[PDB]
Amino acid sequence: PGIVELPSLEDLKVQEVKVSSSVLKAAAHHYGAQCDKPNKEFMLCRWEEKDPRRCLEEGKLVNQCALEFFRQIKRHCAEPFTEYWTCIDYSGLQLFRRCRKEQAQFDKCVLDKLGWVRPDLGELSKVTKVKTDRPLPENPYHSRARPEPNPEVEGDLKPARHGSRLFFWTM
Amino acid sequence: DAPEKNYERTMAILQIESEKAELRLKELEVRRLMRAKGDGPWFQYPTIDKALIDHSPKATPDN
Ligand SMILES: CCCCCCCCCCCCCCCCCC(=O)OC[C@H](COP(=O)([O-])OC[C@H](O)COP(=O)([O-])OC[C@H](COC(=O)CCCCCCCCCCCCCCCCC)OC(=O)CCCCCCCCCCCCCCCCC)OC(=O)CCCCCCCCCCCCCCCCC
Repeated sequence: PGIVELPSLEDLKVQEVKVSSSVLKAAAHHYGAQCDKPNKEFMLCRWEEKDPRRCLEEGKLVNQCALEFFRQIKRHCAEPFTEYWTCIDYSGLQLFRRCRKEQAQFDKCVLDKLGWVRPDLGELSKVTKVKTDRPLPENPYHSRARPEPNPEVEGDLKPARHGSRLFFWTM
Repeated sequence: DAPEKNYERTMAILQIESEKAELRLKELEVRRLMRAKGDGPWFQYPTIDKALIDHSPKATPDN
């Protein structure tokens, strides 16, 4: 069949978010609050195109928005954030319930200096709506032409011509 | 019986039996073509209902 069409290595180069999973988990709720729109454009493009090769520009916008998010954290509230993700990072399961005072420090400094509000319980799990400008994929499964079905039955059901026609049975 | 009655009743018998014989020949030919091609109402062995397919957005997008 056809040759698979991959993007080049220069199409995949982007400045990475080189932070740990506890760093990402510490500012996860503010990341969901502040980086909503390009992330949801990307995940809508990802569930509609069903192809990661059709989602590279949206992923690059995701990475750019995440980098601007952590640069906006680092300029204003770097030390309460470091105090908070170190305490998140200590735990094996990385509990949020173990670190509520460092969370209160980080959320206080973030609300005072950056105006960000941490979302309530239930908000990040909402199904939102996304205003895209790309067209809707007309055939994302690349489904070919379907086979035409067998013809249905029609007409009034007349009696059997001369019965069963079973050798001599006249009915 | 009259020769008229026997003669014309014989003709009616011959009509009905020749009609049934040509219908049996067509019965064999229709059965042969529907087993061979499979495009009639007979020999429609079941495939999977596509009403059983879930079309919801799943957990992973590549599907
Ligand atoms: C307005 C409302 C009121 C209207 C009223 C109208 C009616 C008024 C009269 C009321 C009574 C009606 C009775 C039924 C209608 C007539 C049926 C008939 O004669 O069909 C002829 C039928 C075919 O001949 P036909 O000349 O082409 O048709 C004339 C009509 O058009 C026949 O019409 P058809 O073309 O539409 O027939 C369709 C088709 C025509 O037939 C065919 O297409 C041929 C295939 C028939 C079956 C062949 C099977 C062969 C292999 C098995 C053999 C088994 C053993 C034989 C018997 C052993 C002893 C029991 O019939 C069948 O296939 C039916 C199966 C056979 C049963 C016949 C009816 C029996 C009714 C009484 C039962 C009593 C027991 C009888 C003995 C049991 C065995 C029959 O004859 C036979 O098949 C010969 C076998 C004997 C038939 C039974 C005769 C009925 C009266 C029996 C009275 C005496 C009983 C004695 C005591 C019991 C036995 C010890």
